Amino acid sequence: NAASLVHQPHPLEHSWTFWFDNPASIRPIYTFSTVEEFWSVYNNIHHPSKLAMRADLYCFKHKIEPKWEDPVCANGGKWTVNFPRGKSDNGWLYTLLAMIGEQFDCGDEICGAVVNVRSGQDKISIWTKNASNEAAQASIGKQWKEFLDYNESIGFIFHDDAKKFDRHAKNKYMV
Ligand SMILES: C[n+]1cn([C@@H]2O[C@H](COP(=O)(O)OP(=O)(O)O)[C@@H](O)[C@H]2O)c2nc(N)[nH]c(=O)c21
Repeated sequence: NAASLVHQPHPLEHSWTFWFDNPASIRPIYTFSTVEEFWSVYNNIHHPSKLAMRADLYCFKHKIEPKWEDPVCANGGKWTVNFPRGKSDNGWLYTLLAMIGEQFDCGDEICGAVVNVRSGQDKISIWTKNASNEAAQASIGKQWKEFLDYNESIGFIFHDDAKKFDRHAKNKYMV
């Protein structure tokens, strides 16, 4: 019948899974495939301003696990921005909307995004694949900056560098 005709969900290009890691133990929590489902889920998850300290919240394409060791992420890396503790909610949102909406030019390279809640600063990173494709990675980083109205340099860290050099990994590109 008509019920599902006049209130038809609007499907996204990809399915996305939110994962959480709480203050190899990163649980998935909600998978969505439609706009409706996104908002439903985003409106029942805490925004970064009300997350607990040291929490990580991930939003990755379905079947990409948010781990350096995932074979889609393995040769990839991450653009990172910083915001003050408690002032990262809009950035997170604008980031989610940019990804699920397929707004990035080089959106093929996009794996997902993560907000890291820390005392002092919040960080949001976008994870991509093909770290060695500078042209692509620079496109994404610039464009993210433009989406966010961010006015500072951002950097990109190969997952291979992160794995090897924990604290000490340097940015390979900057935009
Ligand atoms: C994001 N991530 C972090 N780790 C490891 O877990 C640690 C968690 O560090 P953090 O909690 O990201 O920041 P903070 O400790 O400065 O507050 C990192 O230093 C990495 O050693 C990770 N280990 C794996 N295998 N995969 C991941 O995606 C990953």
